[PDB]
Amino acid sequence: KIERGTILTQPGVFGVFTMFKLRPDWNKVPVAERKGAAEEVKKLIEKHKDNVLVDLYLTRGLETNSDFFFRINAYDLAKAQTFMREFRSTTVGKNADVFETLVGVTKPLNYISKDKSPGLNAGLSSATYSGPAPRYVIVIPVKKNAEWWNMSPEERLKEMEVHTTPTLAYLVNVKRKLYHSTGLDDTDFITYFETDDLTAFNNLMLSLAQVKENKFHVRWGSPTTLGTIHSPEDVIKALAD
Amino acid sequence: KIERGTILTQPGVFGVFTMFKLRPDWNKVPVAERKGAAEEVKKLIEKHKDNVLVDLYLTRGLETNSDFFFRINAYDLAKAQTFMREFRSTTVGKNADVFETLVGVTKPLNYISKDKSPGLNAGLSSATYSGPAPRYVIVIPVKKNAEWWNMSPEERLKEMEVHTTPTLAYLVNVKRKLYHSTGLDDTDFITYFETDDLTAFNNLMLSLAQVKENKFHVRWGSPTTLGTIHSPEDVIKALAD
Amino acid sequence: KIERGTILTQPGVFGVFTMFKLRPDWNKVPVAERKGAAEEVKKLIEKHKDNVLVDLYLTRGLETNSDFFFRINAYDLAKAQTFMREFRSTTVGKNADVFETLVGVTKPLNYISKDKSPGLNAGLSSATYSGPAPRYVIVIPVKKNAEWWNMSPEERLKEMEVHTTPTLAYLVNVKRKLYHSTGLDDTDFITYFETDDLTAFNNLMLSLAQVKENKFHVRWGSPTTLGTIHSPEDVIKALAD
Amino acid sequence: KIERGTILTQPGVFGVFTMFKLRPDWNKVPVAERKGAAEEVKKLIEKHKDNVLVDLYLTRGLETNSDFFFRINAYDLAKAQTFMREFRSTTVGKNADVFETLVGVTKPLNYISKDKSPGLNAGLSSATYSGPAPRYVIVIPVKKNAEWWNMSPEERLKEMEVHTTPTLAYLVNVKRKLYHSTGLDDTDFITYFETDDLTAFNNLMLSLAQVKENKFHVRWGSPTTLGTIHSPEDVIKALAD
Amino acid sequence: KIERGTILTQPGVFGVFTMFKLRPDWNKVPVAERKGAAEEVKKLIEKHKDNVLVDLYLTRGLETNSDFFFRINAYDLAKAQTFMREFRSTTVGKNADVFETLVGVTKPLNYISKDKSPGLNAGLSSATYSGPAPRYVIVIPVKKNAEWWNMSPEERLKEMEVHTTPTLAYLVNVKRKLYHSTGLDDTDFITYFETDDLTAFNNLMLSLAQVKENKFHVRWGSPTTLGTIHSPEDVIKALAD
Ligand code: HEM
Ligand code: HEM
Ligand code: HEM
Ligand code: HEM
Ligand code: HEM
Ligand SMILES: O=N[O-]
Ligand SMILES: O=N[O-]
Ligand SMILES: O=N[O-]
Ligand SMILES: O=N[O-]
Ligand SMILES: O=N[O-]
Ligand SMILES: [Ca+2]
Ligand SMILES: [Ca+2]
Ligand SMILES: [Ca+2]
Ligand SMILES: [Ca+2]
Ligand SMILES: [Ca+2]
Repeated sequence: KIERGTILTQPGVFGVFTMFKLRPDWNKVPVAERKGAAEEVKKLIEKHKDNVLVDLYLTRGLETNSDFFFRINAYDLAKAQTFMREFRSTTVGKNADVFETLVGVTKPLNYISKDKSPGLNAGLSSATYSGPAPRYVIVIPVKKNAEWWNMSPEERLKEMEVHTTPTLAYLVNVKRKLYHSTGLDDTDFITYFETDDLTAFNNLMLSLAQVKENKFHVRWGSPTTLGTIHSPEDVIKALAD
Repeated sequence: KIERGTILTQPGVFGVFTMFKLRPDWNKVPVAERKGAAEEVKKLIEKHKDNVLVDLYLTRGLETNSDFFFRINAYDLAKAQTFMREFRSTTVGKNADVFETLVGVTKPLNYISKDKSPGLNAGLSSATYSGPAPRYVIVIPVKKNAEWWNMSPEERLKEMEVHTTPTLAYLVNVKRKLYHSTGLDDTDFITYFETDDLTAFNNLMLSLAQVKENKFHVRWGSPTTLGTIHSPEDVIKALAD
Repeated sequence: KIERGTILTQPGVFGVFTMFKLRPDWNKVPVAERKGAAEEVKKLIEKHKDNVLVDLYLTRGLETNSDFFFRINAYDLAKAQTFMREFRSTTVGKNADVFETLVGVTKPLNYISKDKSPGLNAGLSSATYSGPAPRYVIVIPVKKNAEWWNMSPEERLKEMEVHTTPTLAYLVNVKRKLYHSTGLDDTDFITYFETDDLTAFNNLMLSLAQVKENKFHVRWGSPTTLGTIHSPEDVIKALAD
Repeated sequence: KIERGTILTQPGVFGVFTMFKLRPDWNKVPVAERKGAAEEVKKLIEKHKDNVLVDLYLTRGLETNSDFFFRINAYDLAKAQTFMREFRSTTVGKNADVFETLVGVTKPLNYISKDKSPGLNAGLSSATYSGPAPRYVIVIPVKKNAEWWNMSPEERLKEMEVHTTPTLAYLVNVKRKLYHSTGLDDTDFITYFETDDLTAFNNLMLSLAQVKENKFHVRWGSPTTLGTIHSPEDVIKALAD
Repeated sequence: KIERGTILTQPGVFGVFTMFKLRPDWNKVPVAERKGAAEEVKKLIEKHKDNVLVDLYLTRGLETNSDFFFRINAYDLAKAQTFMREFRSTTVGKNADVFETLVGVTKPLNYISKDKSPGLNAGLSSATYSGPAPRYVIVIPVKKNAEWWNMSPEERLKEMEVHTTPTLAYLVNVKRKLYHSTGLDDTDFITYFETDDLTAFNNLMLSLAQVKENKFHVRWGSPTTLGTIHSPEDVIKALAD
């Protein structure tokens, strides 16, 4: 068992994000096989119901380098691998190349904890999304330089309390998840957002752009991937025609 | 309901720039199929009359990584997506690859407003383009560094008052629009120009290269895209033979 | 009416260089349709007698990302577009991809002009190429940084006077034309050289690598394109077997 | 003769890491020939029993730019070349492109030797991996700037003494191997790791991110390759379906 | 008349290195035509006995972006071009893509001459390559920043005296050639080496990395190409099976 509620909430969980882009020779796959494609993916996800949690998102028309992308959660990285491997054997899998992959792992809080920063940590854990279900997904890999990592845990804590201050407000607006990747893939972190209000999301990024921590970023995007939230079959249903 | 003159004037409007490149195997779609590509597009635009505003520019012969590009404006990014997704299902859509996409959103004035900078804002608002209808479009994404963003509002406004001083004069020549992207795509801004005088346009950028604000650009083109303005069908008619 | 001696001499003249690479399936065009491809380019050039000036250079064998490139000069960028657009409809045109395009425009002298720098300006106009018909062309795109442009025109003039002092002597040896690109493409300038002496030309760059101006280059080649000068019909003829 | 236990333990051994990516026309190799592909690699590996040591890793589903990768060890680079060259003629070989290659060579200890740092060396040599056979491999190419190389051996020793201090403890968890590359390929080192505990691997990197040495990396990944450990024929069997 | 001993030794000699990578559809050229492709290259090289000097190296299995590469020496770049151009029409030629090209020219000594640095000129010119016919080739493009070029000749001399010192001991071990490129291509230098001791070569490069001059490299590799020495026909025979 892998309950969506729990797995998204616990440490030690692997995320594997994989951006795929359909090849042109998918248009020539017979309108028939293509329309059977969504069901095949749906079935695959059920098969791996107990090994990994699957999310699928539609970026076609909004992104140069992906038509759609998966988020995979697993307690076992090898299991994430197995699912993705089987996905690429599927009809759609066979007609799309991979354009990006980010591997990450969930960890406990490093800075804004009950021990280290009790005040902000309360604001954090007792904050709650309000309003329309989010339609938009944003995924943003982040890497910081040696200079940041060479700061004292005390100095980086103060920087991260600065990060947390103007941003708590946006938790009514925007959902967030943080994955950790240093040494696992070419990025320090993989950040995941769901929102309905992009203008708000824009203001949120500017907020964080304007603080000292931004000064240490060497990757903060590239790609910034913003696509649209749907059920797995519905994403494949949209790629069909 | 979407009137051209309204949506290009209002805040909260999503811009979706998408630069397309036709594959070779388009010169092998028969002349006849190719020539009816233009009506297909024309009919897609009328179909989305009320969802999006569509602009289409010829870049073939002027740009390495596009033959053409769209500008879509929308009150709903999701509707920009759908239109784009449906354009890529079009005869022309099926024989072209995407090579760049820029997402952005219109905002109110940040710096040169009636409150913050009355003198220049007057100058800006009360100035109107003169002479021959623009033949050329230019689209330039811009990203400023963490250092720019960590300067105070007062420091940043001074720098934008500098940007605006030498440029106001060029509004008799050049038309402009400013989209905002931080956190939504890999760029801070997407700028849009229409002019008939490219020599002017050159003198305009040099005016800007020459000031302090240019010191914080980490992206200021790449790609700088200059193409030629036509009606949507006229762009596809041109791409056909 | 467009006369080579006049258009290459006047300000406000648009330059469009475009580097093409032949696709593997060009060897599969029956040889002779290939050889008669040259007549087709010849006819296109005469057809546009009145619209653009055309040059064609062979780079196959000397460059990674081109077999050949055009130089177009026009009074109307639009007409250069049409020309190129019509070349890509050509038989050769249908078997080559574009790998680079540089757009620029001719301007009056900025620094080394009769008023500003009387002595060098005289040396410049009254200097005259000797020795053999140049065999080689070099095209170098150049971009300078915000720091250069943020120097006052006095400081930059001094620097351009420094550029011009060791270089006048190379005018017997080497032929130059300077196009201007800021805001029109992803470079500050396009530089164009014809020489027969490649050792001399290397000595020329090093002279210029060793002055303060070089400190401000963020692009100075990339690609440095050195190819071989011929008539248009001869370059296609060469590309044929 | 080449024995695993020895060649992995000695200086002067050439490492050749090659990352391959299967092309889409491999799913069109007949299920028959594809299933026969594994035994063919298995026999190729036996045929070179006495020439090179072969490792083969599975990255499909965890990596954009590879599906599988080899680690060859040889006393003779030529021989590692011949094996690879012969692998590429294999059924799988003829269906994959190379996306990365790293050539390195083993050397005696430069810093934490018995002579120079006896304290840490005792800890490094008498430390022993515990618990589960490693399911994951990580390969990281690392290159340090001119600044690092221009520090004195005393200063660089101090910094490697700093590298070793937090890391020795991960030797119960993580297996390491260091190859050297300056002058031979585009990196200063190739590091190789095997571990079962990716969370522990992440913390190990963060340990090292946080010390002064990290300040001199110009390459530390790019790519970071993390795949999954199996027998040569199993990797291929997994690529087949 | 071109003798290998003279042309490799004289100033004013053009070097053209060209890295090819074989396209997958070469494996589908009839085995027969592939075996015949070697004699073809051999006859073409005879054909240009007197136009160029040709060397050809095997990189398949050791390099991502080449299977083979040519070194052409000519007294006339245009003849190098014809040669390469005729090679690309050859059977193998028609099945490979160009992945790198470097054009360079041989010059007299700039620093460690008899006039300017007598002592070291002696060292250099007196010790001679001993040791086994070299199995390995290395080719490294090198480009130095504007800071370097702006140092006085006296300062750069002092730097190159420090380069030369540690290298003197590898005179028995490693063969070198230096071409100059500034202004002719996108590098300052192309360096060429033949050796049988890769460990030694690694130690030589580390010695050079550790001197001040390494501080001014902006390109010193990328690619670093290391491959294997054979007769041209043997190289193409190597690519056949
Ligand atoms: C607006 C709502 C947000 C809140 C309440 C928030 C809160 C936090 C907190 C409390 C931490 C520290 C957690 C820990 O170390 O255990 C953190 C870390 C982080 N956040 Fe956010 N954040 C928000 C939005 C964002 C955005 C828009 C980004 C940009 C992608 C972002 C990027 C990051 C990154 C990269 C880290 C890890 C920094 C490090 O490695 O030390 N967050 N965030
Ligand atoms: C001559 C015509 C131009 C005029 C009158 C003009 C005016 C302005 C004004 C008044 C602003 C401030 C808007 C605000 O904060 O609300 C602005 C912002 C901006 N402009 Fe222009 N501009 C012109 C040409 C250009 C050009 C050629 C570029 C180059 C792409 C450019 C790029 C930008 C960017 C990137 C911003 C936003 C800066 C920021 O985020 O703080 N503008 N412009
Ligand atoms: C040896 C023959 C050369 C001569 C006589 C020469 C002369 C000049 C002169 C007089 C100017 C100023 C023109 C003006 O501002 O209106 C100029 C500008 C320039 N030259 Fe050359 N030059 C020569 C070679 C080169 C070479 C080898 C390069 C390298 C690409 C080069 C690159 C440039 C660039 C980029 C500019 C414009 C600088 C700016 O934008 O302010 N020139 N040259
Ligand atoms: C936790 C287990 C590790 C231990 C016990 C360890 C230990 C060492 C030691 C003792 C040396 C000096 C060897 C010598 O000079 O002869 C060394 C060098 C090196 N290590 Fe590690 N290391 C570990 C993990 C890592 C990791 C995670 C990396 C990151 C890729 C790494 C990268 C390197 C590199 C690039 C060098 C060469 C430094 C140089 O060129 O001077 N090591 N390591
Ligand atoms: C190991 C045997 C080597 C010897 C005996 C040697 C010797 C020299 C000498 C004497 C010069 C000055 C030539 C002149 O100014 O005319 C020179 C220049 C140069 N060497 Fe080597 N070198 C060796 C190895 C290397 C290596 C491994 C590299 C790196 C690939 C290298 C790269 C260069 C470069 C880029 C220059 C040009 C310096 C400049 O442009 O000012 N050399 N070398
Ligand atoms: O720190 N929000 O991923
Ligand atoms: O600031 N003109 O987009
Ligand atoms: O300044 N010669 O382009
Ligand atoms: O020092 N571990 O490669
Ligand atoms: O400095 N030897 O190319
Ligand atoms: Ca990776
Ligand atoms: Ca994006
Ligand atoms: Ca452009
Ligand atoms: Ca290499
Ligand atoms: Ca070149």
